[PDB]
Order: sequence, then C-alpha cells, then structure tokens
Amino acid sequence: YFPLRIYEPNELPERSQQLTSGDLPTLYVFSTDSDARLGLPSFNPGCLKWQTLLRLANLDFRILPSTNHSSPTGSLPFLLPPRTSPTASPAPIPASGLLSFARDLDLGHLDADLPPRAQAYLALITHSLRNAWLCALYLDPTHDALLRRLYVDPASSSRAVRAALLHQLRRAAAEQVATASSGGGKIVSLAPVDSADGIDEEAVYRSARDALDALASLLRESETAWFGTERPGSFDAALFSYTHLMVEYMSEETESAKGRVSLGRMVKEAGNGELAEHRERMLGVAWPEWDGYRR
Amino acid sequence: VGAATKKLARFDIFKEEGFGVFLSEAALDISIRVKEKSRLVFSAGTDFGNAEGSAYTNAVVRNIFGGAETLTVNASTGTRTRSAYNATFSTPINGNPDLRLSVEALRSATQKPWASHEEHLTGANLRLAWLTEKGDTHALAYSSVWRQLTGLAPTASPTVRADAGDSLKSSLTHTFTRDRRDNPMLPQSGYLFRSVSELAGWGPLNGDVSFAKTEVEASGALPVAIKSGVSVGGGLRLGVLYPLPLGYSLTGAAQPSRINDRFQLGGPNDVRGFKIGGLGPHDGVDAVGGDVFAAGSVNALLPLPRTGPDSPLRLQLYANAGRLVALNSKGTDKEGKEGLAMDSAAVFKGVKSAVGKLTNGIPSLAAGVGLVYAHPVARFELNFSLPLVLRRGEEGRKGLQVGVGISFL
Amino acid sequence: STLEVHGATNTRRSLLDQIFKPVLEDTTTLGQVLDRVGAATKKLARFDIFKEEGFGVFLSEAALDISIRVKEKSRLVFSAGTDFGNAEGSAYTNAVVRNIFGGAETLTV
Amino acid sequence: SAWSHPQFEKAVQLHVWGPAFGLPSIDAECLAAIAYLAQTLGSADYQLIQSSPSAVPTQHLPTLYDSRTSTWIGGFTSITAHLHAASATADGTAYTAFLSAHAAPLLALSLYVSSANYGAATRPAYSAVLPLPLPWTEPPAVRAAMARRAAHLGLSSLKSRIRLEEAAREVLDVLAEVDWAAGGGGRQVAAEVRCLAFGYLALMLLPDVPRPWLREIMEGRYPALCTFVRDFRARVFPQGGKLLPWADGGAQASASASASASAVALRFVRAVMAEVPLVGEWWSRWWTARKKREVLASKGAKPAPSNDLLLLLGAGLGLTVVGAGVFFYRGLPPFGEAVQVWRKPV
Amino acid sequence: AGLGLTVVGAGVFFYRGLPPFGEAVQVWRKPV
Repeated sequence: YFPLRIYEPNELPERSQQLTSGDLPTLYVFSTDSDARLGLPSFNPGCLKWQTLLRLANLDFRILPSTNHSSPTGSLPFLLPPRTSPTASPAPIPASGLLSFARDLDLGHLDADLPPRAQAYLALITHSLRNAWLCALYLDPTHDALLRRLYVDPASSSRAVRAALLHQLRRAAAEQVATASSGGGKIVSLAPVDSADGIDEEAVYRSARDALDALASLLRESETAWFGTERPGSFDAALFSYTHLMVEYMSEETESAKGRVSLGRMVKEAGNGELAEHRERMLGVAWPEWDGYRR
Repeated sequence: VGAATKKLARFDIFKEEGFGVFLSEAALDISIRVKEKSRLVFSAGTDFGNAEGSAYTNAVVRNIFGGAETLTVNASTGTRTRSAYNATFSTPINGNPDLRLSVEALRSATQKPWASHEEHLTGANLRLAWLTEKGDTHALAYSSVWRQLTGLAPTASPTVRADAGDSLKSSLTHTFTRDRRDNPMLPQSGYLFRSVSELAGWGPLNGDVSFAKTEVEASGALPVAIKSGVSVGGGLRLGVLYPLPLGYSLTGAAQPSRINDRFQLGGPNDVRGFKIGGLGPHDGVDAVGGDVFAAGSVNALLPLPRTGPDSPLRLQLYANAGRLVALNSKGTDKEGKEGLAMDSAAVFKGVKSAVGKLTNGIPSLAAGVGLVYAHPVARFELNFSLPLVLRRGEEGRKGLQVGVGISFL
Repeated sequence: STLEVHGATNTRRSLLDQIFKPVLEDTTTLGQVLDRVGAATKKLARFDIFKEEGFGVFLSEAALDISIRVKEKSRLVFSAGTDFGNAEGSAYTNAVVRNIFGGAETLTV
Repeated sequence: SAWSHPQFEKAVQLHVWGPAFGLPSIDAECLAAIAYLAQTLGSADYQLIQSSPSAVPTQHLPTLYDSRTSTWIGGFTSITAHLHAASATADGTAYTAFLSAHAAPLLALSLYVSSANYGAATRPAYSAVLPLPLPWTEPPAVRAAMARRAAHLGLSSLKSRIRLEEAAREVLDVLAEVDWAAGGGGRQVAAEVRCLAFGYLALMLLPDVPRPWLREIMEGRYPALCTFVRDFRARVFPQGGKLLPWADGGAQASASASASASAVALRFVRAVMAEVPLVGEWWSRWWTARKKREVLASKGAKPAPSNDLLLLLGAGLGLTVVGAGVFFYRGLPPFGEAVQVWRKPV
Repeated sequence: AGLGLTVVGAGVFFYRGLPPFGEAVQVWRKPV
C-alpha cells in the first residue's frame, strides 16, 4: 500500500519491439534473412521437417533465423505465440508440441502411430541418411564453403571467432556420427570419438546408398504417389526433410576423379528416380508457388 | 626526499609499513631503508571424489625484472565448465610508477539472473593507466571479447530469445577520476567527478557492436555545523548509449543495441529500494536495460547521538531517485528495409526524444534508513527502504535492503 | 530377499561382497527380527573410506528387502601453498588419495 | 587437419570378445558376426581370435582380418558386405538399421545403465575375458559408450518401471512381426539380418541380470522371440560354443600370442596416457589418426603422409605449462643488492 | 630424467586417477 503512483510500463527497447512484436506465431528455424521473409525452406533438415509439417497443417506463421542457443531445449526448431500485451509473453512451445499447437479439420494423419513396418523404415531416414548428411557436410573438406556461408559467417563476422565456432560445430558433429554404429563406435578412452578419424566414410556411404535404395523400392508399392496413404503424412515430411537438402546443396555433378558420386546423384537415382519425383511433388503441395529448386 | 620516498612507495613492490629515513649528521648523509614486498606467492588446493574439482590455483610474482608483475588466478568447479584463465601483467613504462601498463587475458562465465541467462566472456584487453600529479587519474583500455549468451533455461523472454548469439565488441574506453574526498569509503567533505566514455566497433575498430557509451558521475558532501559529523550528502549520474555506423563515417546505418550493452539501474549499489536489476523497460520478468538514464540521492549520515565521534557507524537518512528509458524509434516512416537499420536522422531523433522522456514525470523516489559501517576496504549499508513511485513492472522491494560493496550513493 | 548399498561408488564389488555374501547366508528365525546387519554395518564403517555421519538402514516390508545407504568419504585432496622472496620457502605440500583400488590410501606430506 | 575425410596420394581371423554369458560371445554385434560366419564359412577356416579394443588396429571389435590380402575390416555390416520380390532385401536393410539403432539403446538400459546389473552381471563378464591389468580401464570405456548410446531415450537409474516396460514394448512390437526363423508365416528377411536379430535378442534374454525387466517382458508377451532365440542357440551353437574353431587352444589360449606382458603393458599405458588432464585428448586424436591411416594403408590405398600438428601442439602446451610453472619457482637470480649507495657528484 | 618423470607422472596420475570401481547401487539376492 506504499507505492503511491504507477506510471505506464516502460516502453520496451528497439530490438525487442522490432524483432518480436509480431502478429502471428513465429517459428525459429536456421535460415538466412533473404529467405525468412519469403518463408522458403530452411537449410537444416531437423528444422525443415517441422516447417514442412506445419505448412501442411495449414497454420499461418512466419520464420525467423535463430542460433540454437535461444530455445527452451538444445535443438532449435521451436515456436512462440504472438504477444497479447506489450510487456507480457505467452509460453514458448518446444519442438515436440508443434503439432498439438496447430490444433483445422483433421490433424490426425500428420501424427499417428504408423504400422510397425513403417517405424522400422523410419530408422533408415533417421539414422542412416542423417549420418550420411552429417558426414558429407561437416567432414568432407570440399564442403567448407557451404558449411561456412551457412552456419558460421552469419554468426560473428570476426575471423578469430568464426574459426572457433567452425571447430566447435565439427567436433559436435563428429561426436554424433561416431555414436550410431553405421560407421563405427570405435572404443577409445572415456570420451567420445570427436574427430573425423573414427568415422570411416566407406561404411557410412554404403549405408546411405542402401537406405536410399530401400526407400525408393518401398515408394513403388503404394501406387498413390505417397507412402501408403492419400495425403502426405509424417513419413513423407521426414523423408523430404533430407531428400531436398541432399539435392539443393550436394548435387555437384571433379567427382569422376575421386569417385564416390555425391549424395544428390544417388538421391535422384534411387530406384528409377522415384525419390526425385516425390520431392518435386511435395514441392507443389507445401510451397505451391516456389521455384528455384533443382539448384 | 619526501617526493622521492612517496614516488618510491608508489611502485607497489615495497611493503607498506616500515620505511625509515635516518639522517646521520656526519662529516647530508641520508640513509633510507625499505622492506621488500614479497616474491612468488602460490596456492593450489584441489578436491575431488564427486563433481567437485575446485582446482583453485593462485599465483603472484611481485617482481620479475623491474616493476613487472604477473597475476594468474584459476578455478575449475566441475559443475561449471572452467575459469581457465585470469592472467594480468603489469609494468611501468620505464619512466615512473605513475604511468602503469597492464595486459590481461581472461575467460570467465558470469551470470545475470535479473535477465535470466549466463554470459561467457573470453576476451583479452590492453590497458594504459596514467596518473597525474594533481590527483586526477586517466586510463585507456582496448578490449576485445566474445560475449556468448547461453543460459536461457526458464521461460526467459522473447527479448533474450532474440539476443542470444555471439559478438566481438572490440572497443577503446577511457575513464577519469578526480578524488577529493576525505574518506573514500564514507564521503563527508569532498567531491568526485568520474567520467567513463567508450567507443565500440567503429572506423578502425571492427566487430559487431557500434555505439558510444558515456557515463558521468558527480558527487558532493558537506558537514554543516554543531567535528559534528552532520555530513550532508549528494550525488548524481547520467548516461547515453548512442549507436553509430560500422565504418569511417558519422552518417550511415546503425543497428540498435543488444542486451549485452544497455544500462541497468537498480539495486543496493546504485538506487536502493529495488531489486538487483529493477527500474527498467522490463519484459515479463527479465530486466531489459535501456540507453539513457539518470540517478540521484540526498543523504544525511548522522552519527549515533549520545555516543560521540566514534568509529564511523552512522544512521543514513536518504531520499533517492532513478530513471532509465529505451530507444524507441516510433517517430519516422516505417523502415521498409527489413528490420534493424536506422538512418542517422532517426537515431538522432530517437535519442532526443528519449532524453525528452527522461524529464517527464517524477522518477521513482525511494527512501530508507540504514546503519553505515565504513570499513577501509568496503562499506556495509543494511538499509530499510520504502519505494514511493513505481512504473508498472519495476519490482519494488521493501525488506532490509542489505548491501555490501565500494560504489554506492 | 535382497540388499542394496546405495552410494558406495569407487569401491570394488568384491570388497563389499566379502562381507555381505555371508550376511544373507544365515538368513531361518523369520518369526521375529534378527539383525546381525549391525555387525555388517560396523565392519563396513571400519573401512575408514565412508563418511562417518549418515548411513541409514531402510527396511521395506515388501513382498527382508533391506536397503543400506552410505556416503563416500572423499578422493584426492591436495594443497600446495608456497611463499618466497626471502629465506621462507614454506613449500607446504599435502595430499591424500582416500581410495585407489580397494581400501588403499596414500598420504604424502 | 584431423577433422576431414583423409586425403590420399595420387582364413580370416575374426577378433571378438570372450564368451562370458553362456553364449559364443558378448556385445551382441560380436555374437551376430560369429553366428553369421559359423553359418556361412565352415569350421575349417576362420579362427575366432579372442581380443579386446586395444588389440586391433581398427579399435572396433567384431573385426575380420583377411589372410590373402592382409586387410582389416571392422563392424558387422562392413564384414557382411565383405564375404559376399525385392521387398526381401528392402526389409533386410530396414530391420538392419532398426536393430543397429533403437535396439542397441535397449541392451544398454539393461546391462550397462542399470547399475544393479553393470557390476553384478556385466563387469565380471568383462574381467573374465581380459588380461590382468586392463579391466581397470576398458570395461569403463565400454560402459560409457553404451551409456551415451543409451541416451536419446531419456532413461537412467532413478514407479519408474512401467515406463521402462513401455519403452521395451515400443521396440519389441516392431521386432515381433518379423517371423524370424520359419518356413511360413510372416515375411522372410535375410540370413545376415536373422543372425543380427539373434545376437541382439539373445543378449536381451539369456543373461542372469539380477534385476531383470527384459526377461520378464520377452517371456511374457513375446513367445516367438524366446522360441526363436532358444532354437537358434540350440541349432547353431550346440554345447554353448566349444565346437567353434577358436585359436590354437580355444577360449583362453586364443588371446595368448597377442598378450605378451609387453603388449599388455602397452595397452594399459596407452589407455591411461589418453587421460592426462591436458595432453590426453590431443594424444588420443593423434593415435586414432595414426591407426586409421594404418587401416587405410592395409585396405589398399595410400593416405596423406601425416599432420603431426596435433601431437606437436599437445606436447607444446604441456611443455609450456610445466616450464612456466617450474621457471617462476626459484625464478631468475635477484637483480638488487642488500645495500645500494649513491654519492654526491663532484 | 627418471626422477623428474616419476614425480610428474605420479602427480598427474592420481589427479583424475583410475576410473571408479563401484557403482551407485549394488544389489545382492537371497541364494535359492
């Protein structure tokens, strides 16, 4: 009862009313400012999956680039509802509940327990293809330009920090590719194998080739341009999340001298090219107007 | 020889107590004595068994060649990552103990509960501290850091979720202090002008922040009438954070400041009667700072009646104040360009309007009563305050306002 | 029934086994409670590698089911505070590694 | 720079762990490989040399070593790639991926994360198959590895059991419809997948496991799984595995030629040098780079020569720290005397 | 060199010594 006068809460600063004013919920995905205004697909698969699923759920939202530190959990692709009061915030919706937040008419088939066979196949997409992507991106030295201009240069613009961040990303990626036994869990002292010298790429590459071929063979049994169903569900989005980024960024035809044809060629050449048409047809339901794909 | 001996003691390598000057009336014949301060002092007490690492290393080599000196502090909690460095190296530049240079490299991990997050600093700064014979003290430092923000564990706020990246902040900052107060830990009769400017990344300075931070602090104090330690006090502060373009110009485009760079005005050390980070443009519960600000005080510091001019343990009767605004543009056409690039005219108009808002309305105007204890090293307030006027969302506080430190009002 | 020794890290299972394999060997006389576990716990505390205050014995009447807790004493404790400048060397080193393999222990002053 | 794909210039001997559970081996990848070879090759050729991680150049255990070309091959999948409608092969690949990931994180929950199990049933099995000084170092590395693989389930030792049984169901409900060993019923898969599934399940079921929750589920809700496991064990591993061609003498005499006191001391000292506070990680990285280069040379290619910057930097940092620590201790001789005297200039 | 190496190696060895031998929970059963 002591405070005698109350005056008009304090007019938040410029960044915090320019970036986070909003009117519609804002999903936070790895992206570049030239893109985030257009809502064009991200360049990280763990976020492109969620972005594609949401866009399929017919939720109206915008995407802002973020930096993997500003999430209620470690991984990025979380969401925030708009402000209701110029100084009050709703709760941040982590990655897991993005579909629950979206609820139109029927949002069941975007998240339903698949028949057991499909959970067996999801292991390909989630582990084999993921290790292949992680290896080819963070370790193959001919992708240093991509890694920089995608994940490092937008951060700091100070070469002595760029270098440290690049080293951090490479160590944290090598630690993940060396856990899943696709390449190998070589056993060293009580510390993970955090280098490209425990991650023999022949095993990972062959596992990737077989995974793509198995998926291309499965897609041929559905006769409805999807993976058993009528409208693309969770599995098709999880597949797209990788089969696109493996085409836009790693389809560099050089390769004939070193052999080991780069991923995008295998992706478009899986089976008889069914994954390529599948991706080019998911672009046509999610982004009905976007062009520029196929590099 | 008084000047000689004082200049000698200013080296900070001779033990303070015990000098001696022995004049032997033989047939001048002056004889000076000194004690040496020390040399390498060490400590390394570690513990283990569980998460405790407590690597606890300390080292001081008081004199390597001339006046040189290397401090090396360390720590490893096993819970926190590390504090692997804090390494200073001081040495007077061949001319006097007055012009002292020091080079420091650090790697620490602070904490900021009022705007919930951490901050990892891993820079290294270069400092050149003069000292004029009149008592004034200039300094000049070049600091280059990393400034990572990695602790947004609770529901923090959409503000810090948007300012949680990295930076460099290579900057060149220059302090200044004129100290004319009798007891620096309990001012009664002197005055104290202290000005700390700073220019961050601009022109030759490269980085990702570009501002110009000015922080003026005046003072005052006076005992009036019936050794009667009345000691009427005073105080004031100011400040501005002015953003600038990124190179060799004044007219250009500036990006507004990050939470790593704004001021925070509140707490037992700056404006008593508030949370450690009260008085802000608060967002939810996290205290986002501002650029312009101000302060105030009016003290009494009366000694315990019927006790006499005893050790300095006195009642503190003080009003107070405080204000802290933010750089809202809201006065030009919409940027059109995507987001954060304000032209020079808009920045100037914004700061003019912000200072205009600083002088509209009574600021906060706390109060209190406290028992000040003037230790030579620190000052202990123990106030009991009563915040009069608040802006909605400034986290008033009303209990016992315990405070310890050096800087106060 | 069972017997659980929570917290007893950094000590071989064979060491605790050498004591607790018998404790379950003689446990008829079920109609009442007979706790030679006092002998077990005192013999355990005699190792001088478990912190003295706080043991606990929690009997869960589930369908014996004795549950023991312990705290660990510590591991490597260090100190080295030296001074110089004059005749003082005060090299002052101390070390205690409470448990290297089993009950082993090295003091070095 | 030891963080990129390596640059290049322009009668097998299956090393496995010891039996240790009433099965031909442990570490279900190893048991899978050994069952596949036992089915495919014949007891005349392979040698089943008992081994350890530090005893091979690949550092990966279920490791084949050809004799004709002297090439090291690691991992079960690479091995079975060596030594060699479409829905058959498709499902084969699918279930191979699904067993390698999401089934191994279960055999960790049991037997490596449950501290009531790792210490009562596992660490004895590891100590029973290793030379004397090693078990202080290697079983903990294996446990840390299987624990890291066990995360991404969110479960550890903390009614905290119904969720565990739910986790186990979430895998067995997919592994159940496979119709593993049958001439009819569900779907055929493959030889090299069937053997892998046997390896994983037989370590899920057959151990003694003082605090069991996999045995109860697999015996209560899944008849075909336990039936398959028991029949496979009784078919291809009669008498627990004494008919398999181990090295010169069998189980223990196999890791005798490669276990001289010198070699075992080397294993120990390497595994402990990789743990020093500062030079440890850099030494481990240099060593692993060297061993990968050696394996690659063996396979038939020529790697980049070397980049000794790793160990050079590690040694330089260690030397700098210790030399600075020793230098300032009794630093340079004193520069100033006890008495210093000036005179009046004349 | 042997004395220097012995001192420094003993100092470094016991700092983060051998991996722990005992788990958090260890369980015995009733023999049947």
